[PDB]
Amino acid sequence: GSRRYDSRTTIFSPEGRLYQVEYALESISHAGTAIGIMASDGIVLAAERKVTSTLLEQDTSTEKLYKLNDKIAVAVAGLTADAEILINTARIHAQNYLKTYNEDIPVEILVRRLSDIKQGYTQHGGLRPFGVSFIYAGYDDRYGYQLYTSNPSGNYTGWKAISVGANTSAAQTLLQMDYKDDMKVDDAIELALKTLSKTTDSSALTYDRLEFATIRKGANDGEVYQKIFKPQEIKDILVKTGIT
Amino acid sequence: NNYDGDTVTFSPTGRLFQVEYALEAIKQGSVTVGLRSNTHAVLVALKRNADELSSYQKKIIKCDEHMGLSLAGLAPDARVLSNYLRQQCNYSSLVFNRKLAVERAGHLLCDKAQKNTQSYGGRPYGVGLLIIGYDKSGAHLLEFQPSGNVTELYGTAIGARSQGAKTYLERTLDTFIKIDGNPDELIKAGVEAISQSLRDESLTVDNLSIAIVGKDTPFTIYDGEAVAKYI
Amino acid sequence: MTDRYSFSLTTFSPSGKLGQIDYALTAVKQGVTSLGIKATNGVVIATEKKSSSPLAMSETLSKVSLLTPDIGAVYSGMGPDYRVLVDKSRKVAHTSYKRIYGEYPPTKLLVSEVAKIMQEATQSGGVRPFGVSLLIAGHDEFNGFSLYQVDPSGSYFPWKATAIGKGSVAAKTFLEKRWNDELELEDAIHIALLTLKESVEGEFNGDTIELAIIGDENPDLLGYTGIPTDKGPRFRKLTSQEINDRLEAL
Amino acid sequence: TGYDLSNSVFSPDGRNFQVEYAVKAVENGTTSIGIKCNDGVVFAVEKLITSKLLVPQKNVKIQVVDRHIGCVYSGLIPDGRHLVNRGREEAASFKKLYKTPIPIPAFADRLGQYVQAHTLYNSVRPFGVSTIFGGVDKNGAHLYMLEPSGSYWGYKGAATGKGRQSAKAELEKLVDHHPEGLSAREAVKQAAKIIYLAHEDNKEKDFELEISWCSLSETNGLHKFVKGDLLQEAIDFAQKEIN
Amino acid sequence: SDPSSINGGIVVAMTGKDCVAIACDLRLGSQSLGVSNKFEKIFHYGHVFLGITGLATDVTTLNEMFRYKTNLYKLKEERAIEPETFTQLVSSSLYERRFGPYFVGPVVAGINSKSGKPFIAGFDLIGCIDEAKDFIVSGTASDQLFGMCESLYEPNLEPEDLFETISQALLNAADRDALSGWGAVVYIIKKDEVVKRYLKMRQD
Amino acid sequence: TSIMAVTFKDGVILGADSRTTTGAYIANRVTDKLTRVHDKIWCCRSGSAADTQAIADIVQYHLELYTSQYGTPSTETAASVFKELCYENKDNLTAGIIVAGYDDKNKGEVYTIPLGGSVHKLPYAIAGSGSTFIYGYCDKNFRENMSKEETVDFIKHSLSQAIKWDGSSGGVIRMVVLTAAGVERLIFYPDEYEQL
Amino acid sequence: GYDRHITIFSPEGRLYQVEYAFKATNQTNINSLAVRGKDCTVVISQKKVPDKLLDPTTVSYIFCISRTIGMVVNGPIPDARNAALRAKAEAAEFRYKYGYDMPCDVLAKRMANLSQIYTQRAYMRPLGVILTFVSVDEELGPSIYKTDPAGYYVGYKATATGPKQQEITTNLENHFKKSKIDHINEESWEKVVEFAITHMIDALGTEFSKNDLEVGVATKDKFFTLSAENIEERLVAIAEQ
Amino acid sequence: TTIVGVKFNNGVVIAADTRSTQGPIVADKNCAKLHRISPKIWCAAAGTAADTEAVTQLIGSNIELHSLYTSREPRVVSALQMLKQHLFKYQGHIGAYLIVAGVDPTGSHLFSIHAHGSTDVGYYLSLGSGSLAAMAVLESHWKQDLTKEEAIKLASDAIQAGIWNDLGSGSNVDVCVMEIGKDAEYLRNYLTPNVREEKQKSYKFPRGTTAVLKESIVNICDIQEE
Ligand SMILES: *[B]([O])([O])[C]([C][C]([C])[C])[N]C(=O)[C]([C]C1=[C][C]=[C][C]=[C]1)[N]C(=O)C1=[C]N=[C][C]=N1
Ligand SMILES: *[B]([O])([O])[C]([C][C]([C])[C])[N]C(=O)[C]([C]C1=[C][C]=[C][C]=[C]1)[N]C(=O)C1=[C]N=[C][C]=N1
Ligand SMILES: [Cl-]
Ligand SMILES: [Mg+2]
Ligand SMILES: [Mg+2]
Ligand SMILES: [Mg+2]
Ligand SMILES: [Mg+2]
Repeated sequence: GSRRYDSRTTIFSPEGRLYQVEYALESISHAGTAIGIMASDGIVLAAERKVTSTLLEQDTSTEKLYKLNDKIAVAVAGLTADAEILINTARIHAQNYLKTYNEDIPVEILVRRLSDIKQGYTQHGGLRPFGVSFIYAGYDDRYGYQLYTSNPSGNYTGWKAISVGANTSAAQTLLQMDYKDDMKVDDAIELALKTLSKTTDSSALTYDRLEFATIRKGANDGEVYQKIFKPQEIKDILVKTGIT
Repeated sequence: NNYDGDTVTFSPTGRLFQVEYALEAIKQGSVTVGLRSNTHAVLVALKRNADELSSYQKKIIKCDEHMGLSLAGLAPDARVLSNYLRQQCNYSSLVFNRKLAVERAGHLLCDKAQKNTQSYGGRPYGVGLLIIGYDKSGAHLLEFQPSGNVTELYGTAIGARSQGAKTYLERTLDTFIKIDGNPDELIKAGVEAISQSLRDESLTVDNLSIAIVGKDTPFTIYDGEAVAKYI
Repeated sequence: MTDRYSFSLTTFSPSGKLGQIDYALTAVKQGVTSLGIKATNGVVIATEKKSSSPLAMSETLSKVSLLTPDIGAVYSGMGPDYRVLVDKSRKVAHTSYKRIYGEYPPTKLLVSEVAKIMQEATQSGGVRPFGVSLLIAGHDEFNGFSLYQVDPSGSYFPWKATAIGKGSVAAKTFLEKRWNDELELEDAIHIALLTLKESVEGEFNGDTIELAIIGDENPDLLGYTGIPTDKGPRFRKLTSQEINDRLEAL
Repeated sequence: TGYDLSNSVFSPDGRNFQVEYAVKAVENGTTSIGIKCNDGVVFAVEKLITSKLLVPQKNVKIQVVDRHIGCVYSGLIPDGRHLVNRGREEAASFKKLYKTPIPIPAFADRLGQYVQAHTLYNSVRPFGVSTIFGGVDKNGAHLYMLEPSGSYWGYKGAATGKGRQSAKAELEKLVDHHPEGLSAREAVKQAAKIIYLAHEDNKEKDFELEISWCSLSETNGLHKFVKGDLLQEAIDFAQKEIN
Repeated sequence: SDPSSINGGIVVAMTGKDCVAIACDLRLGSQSLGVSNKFEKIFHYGHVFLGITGLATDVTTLNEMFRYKTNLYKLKEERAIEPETFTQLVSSSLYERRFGPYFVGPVVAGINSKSGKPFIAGFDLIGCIDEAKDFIVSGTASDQLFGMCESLYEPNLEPEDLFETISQALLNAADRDALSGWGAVVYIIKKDEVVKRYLKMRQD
Repeated sequence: TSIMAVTFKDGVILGADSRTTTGAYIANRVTDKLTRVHDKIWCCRSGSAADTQAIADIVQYHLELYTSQYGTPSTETAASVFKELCYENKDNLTAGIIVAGYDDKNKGEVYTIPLGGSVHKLPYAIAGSGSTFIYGYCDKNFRENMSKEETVDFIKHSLSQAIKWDGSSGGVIRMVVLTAAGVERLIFYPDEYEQL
Repeated sequence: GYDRHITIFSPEGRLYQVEYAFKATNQTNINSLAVRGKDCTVVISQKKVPDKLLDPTTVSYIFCISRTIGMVVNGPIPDARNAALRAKAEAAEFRYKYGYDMPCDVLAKRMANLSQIYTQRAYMRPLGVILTFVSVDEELGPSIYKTDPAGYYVGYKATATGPKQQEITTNLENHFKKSKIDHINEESWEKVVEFAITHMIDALGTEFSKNDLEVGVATKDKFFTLSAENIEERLVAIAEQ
Repeated sequence: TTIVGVKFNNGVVIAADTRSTQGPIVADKNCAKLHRISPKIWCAAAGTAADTEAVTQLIGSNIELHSLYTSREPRVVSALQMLKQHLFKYQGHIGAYLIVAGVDPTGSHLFSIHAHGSTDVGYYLSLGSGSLAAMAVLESHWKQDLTKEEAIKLASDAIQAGIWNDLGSGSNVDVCVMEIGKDAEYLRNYLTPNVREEKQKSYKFPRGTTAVLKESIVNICDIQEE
């Protein structure tokens, strides 16, 4: 029968690891680096695009940074198509919570839900896991500014600063060196870009290679604004910090 | 070899190895004998024990007032199949007010066993059955194999060393068929037949199991001191 | 008589590769060259009609397909996979959009739906990925003109211009030199014909080339008059004669 | 290699080896035949007497479908019964909807499509029987033979099982020597002879002859078993021809 | 018993010169018993305004439903939904409950941000669209509102005149209905400013 | 409605009035109640217009698929498919159908299927509201093995009376002749049949 | 090497089960040919009855799908009949739902879409057949559309299928290179059948008796197969000129 | 409602009034009852308004997909078949009464369809509350071999009969002409015989007439930067 052709995606190795999760993580390690840095007055999301071509229409392009609601955004590392399936599920979960309680979804609850979906693919159903790692940047009135990451295992953890994708070992050492707790958004912007600039496999870091975003409680009259940076705005912040 | 992993695979010579392995479970099972005349039909079964502290595994199951079987192989599979026979006998009674024909009972078992040999996931039944009965066309004896093959016979035997009892019946054919209106002499011939399949062990009081059905005789099982008469 | 393939046939290998997606991309590489170029006032998509026999009527086989009145698609790779994707793309434009909002979907969202269907073939039980890469050109009121590529993985990228299939590496280099942000539609059609001539071996004419545009509204092609807001389809497939005219000024 | 381990897999030849292995089970089975006559059909089969303990005339192999179709088969006997059970359901639903009894060609395709369906998936095994069947309908007599692949054709004469080559040779003589046709009573006699001649391939164990027939004149177009005097007349004719 | 007149209430919308107005009463009752005098019936999703009369549980449910749908629309489309598109979404959503409908009388009002064109529309409970040039009425005093609008209205009114007309249409219609009144709100909507005014009316 | 089918020597003839009513308003005065389910198997429809069309459409589908697989169906087979639908959906249908067809073997055959879903093979059949008024007339004037001209006159006179007395029947008398020669459509207008 | 057992991609981007299904197509060793006239579409196929015990009237690879559509199959008969029954069902369902007769090209597309599904879904095998659909369509006129195990389909001016397809194909190609038209310029279908048989004789290099051939003809509003005597009349006319 | 369809020499014409009502109230004075199913297949609707819109849009959507699938222009009989099977399934509960007309490669066609799923063929048809007034006109003035100009005239006269004599119908006459080998021409408000007279008085109020309690700006913009 069909048993012959079953890869068995949801089993333990003799060492107690989940084969497909480990191999999905290996896939993610080749994806473009994404960095999240949390400050006292905001969060920065920086990410490197993978496909440098002069003919790629950058201003209408979105492979790394996605919006989940007005308060929460994600940076993607891995298969973009897999990530979009999960993103649309997360967008719906946020609106289901808003419809039910008439309050915006707390960041951790959204993260847990997505992480639980990923977990399900590792324990049952016989399907391959999602080859995606997320950095969640968000705000709510309980914990304020929060950074989380989730990976194909469905495990999630909270961070002050974190990287996913390529060269995370190198990136996490550099963040651990220069990060401080009293840091601000403008300083975190500079740290995020400097870290990518050193870890990048490219010859130089340019505006056409980056997606950039900030979540600030520096909107008019104590609200929270999500800014997805336009190409020209990324070019300006690269000159300002002194990388180009 | 490579073609015995499941029941859905033919070998290159057109054989179904899982069915043949299920057939092997019957040969490991304890011997049971069936035989009949024109008036009565008899089952004789050698029951097997685990050790001296244990009971002897029951070999004979009643299906209706006019029909029942003896088993050899996996007992749980005999329970499944006998329960199916009980229901089919019962359906015939409730819906048609009709005692189920023994030939038709065989046809139903055949078709039930067959479905397990052609579909993936399932396994063949690991048991052989000797069905006796008395219906509107007199006494009957059937042999069921889990390949699906069902055979109407004057006499037969299945299980370990069953070839000895089967040869005896093949010689005795002309004698025991004529034992009409005499249940005790027909049982004697069955007990003498099953004795040809014995080695080392002999027929004791809690070892032997006999059943009979006939013209004015419901299907009744004899165990214990009820079979001491025939030892 | 059971579908017992409830498990993924595309899985991660030790190196992190999804083998079936890579192999689907290899099938796309073998497929005939197709391209797309975006102008200021339009988009052009084009491909070679590789005829399997001269007895076959290549007009009946449409490699360039209308999805909505303002969106068109072309492919490289396995034609049958493309044909069923076009059927599903047309249907999903209605079911998940037009029947809800009373208007056709914008290019990016129709692309997103096609992408979703192709992603599901990359993860669902008992299926292989689609062996095609699509180029989807379209127009909508708020986004303007656009051109998207969609791969077997489900991943999609917006392009100013690109090519896929057989001679895509060479064709992409040719387009990098010629493309600018001030191109008119006629200039893009001219560049499309030049780019496509390099990858074609045999005959090069209107009967062996399939080319369509997303351009101005065509009220003559609408089929009815009396509703001012309905101005006609922006998708138009160029005729065999219309291609040959531009090949003389080539 | 590995192409023969799973049903519905094409080998590099373009063959389904599992179906070809099912044919081997059919070739292993007892001989069964079919003869088309003037106004009907005759079916016959070799039943091997494994033991004296087998009750004569009781283990009936030929099966009726509806009231007008006969079916006989060689190979795995339970697989044949499963197919006839399906045939009966197909014939019942046809008669339920359309009133008329199922035509023989219509019935032939119902079995054919069902057998062919068991070569489409790895989750099922092909049928281990070749089935000879037919009867009388509104358009006259029809004889068919259906293989494990789902392949079937119409026949003047048909044979399958271990004695098929011997039988096929004898059927070919009848076709050449009777172009105007063979009568129903003649076909019963000839069927007995052919099973007796085909028994040289299974000659170790003695056997039991079983014949059935549908004929417009002799049975009113209904399937009946050949019994008593007419059976013994056919056995005597067969016994005379071998000696 | 009749779900459309348990709670009571009204909505009216009008077009003017480069503007629209939408207005509603504030009553929520259980038949004769007045319960709340703060139950607003006009909601907004970006620049598109939706008034809903009828059964109050469905008014609340549909507000929550269209907030949900317009939020997802905006995330995917990367722009706010327009009045013409929202009208179709309301119709679709109502008709999908054809044989178990929401007992409501919705009213869409707004200005298309691209064309600048004033737009209003009304619906029955199963989603039939009435896309009027002049005005739309809804609720337990719809007969009364039709009469007021049909006499008081004239086309191309300036925002501050249109305010007076719609307010007098609502107030006088509400005073001839037992289940409407108890306060009133009027939105005056222009291309990039929206003024909201609470009206002083008789509290019986 | 007044409908009838009559077997004669060369085959069968189906006849019908042309009136559809919503209460006492005549919704359609030129209705065609004689409908083709196969080349030479036709039916007369009475009762609900929607129900009889739905049934007739399904029967035409079933017989087209029968023909693809098994060749030309018998008139009995067509009547059986009508029956199966009318009987099994008796609670939800208001359909009184007469099935008429021509084989070369069986010649002309008529089957009537009333409300219950029962089948009745007959030499001729009458049905519809207007048939009540012509039971007497049809019983007295019907003969077996009539000629084509005699059968046309028999139907014309019969439906003329059914029309005269029944308000639910009226308009033109349509007929369909089914013989070895083929399929002939006949029409008869009020000025012709009223003066009979 | 389980990428060769089910319909998944090999490293080369190939579907080996689809390729092996194409090889099953020629297992019957029968050659078919289809051409178009002015008013008609003719399809001919070799008929081989090797066994004397066979009833030759039941041995056929041409099928009447609907009144208007005919189908010839190159491939084993069980798969041929599977395809035939489905096409018949599809054609009938189309008429019921949409109120007009299913066009030849649309049925071809439908059957090709079904064939595509078997190349993408693992549990279903491809059918080892090539389906040549013929009609005189009420919109497009004389029509030949052909489907294969890959799910590919296309319209044809004329076509050929089988072991010796290339020899028949080139013979037809060379004729249409001379005449410079997409069809056989001939009024009667009888002469179009004579053309089809003549050009098969020339291409294959074999003579035919009445029992060696099998002919199908599509005209406006019907498709029918010729009897052995109707073919004999065709063979006599060829020999006499 | 009053809706009609009239066949002519080279095509078909349909017409309708523009009133929708609930009870004795006129809900809409300029209703659009001519629905486009495909470019050259249009239909006039009567009955429950939401149902007629929903049923035409659904079948129009599926007709468009069918047209793309088959590479053929849609046929009126296909729209007819799909409409009747859908309506029959819902046993009259979808209250759509339609006059379906069009041109396709087969020719010009005119059908009616009722809520329970029965269809009828004719040269002239009417439906809705004003169908008796319209059918009276059609039965008095219809002939064989009408020209385009004569058929438009007859159709609009039949709608006018409904407008004037039936309280369920009113306002304006909408027409759509579908001629063979031509684009279908939709003539919205073809006749306008019911313009309201000037009012005697202007009811524009002096500014400040209405008493206000509170004013406030409503934030319609998104959350701002900085
Ligand atoms: B006949 O009067 O039975 C006739 C037959 C039908 C096939 C046209 N029936 C009708 O006219 C029926 C009503 C009826 C009358 C007498 C007995 C039973 C039924 N009318 C309709 O079905 C109808 C009427 N208006 C619109 C749609 N359908
Ligand atoms: B006509 O009178 O048939 C017309 C046709 C429709 C397509 C505009 N019908 C209506 O106007 C119906 C009448 C009706 C009233 C009540 C129940 C069922 C039918 N009116 C509406 O559908 C209607 C009324 N008010 C608001 C919305 N829809
Ligand atoms: Cl399809
Ligand atoms: Mg009040
Ligand atoms: Mg009060
Ligand atoms: Mg009358
Ligand atoms: Mg497969």
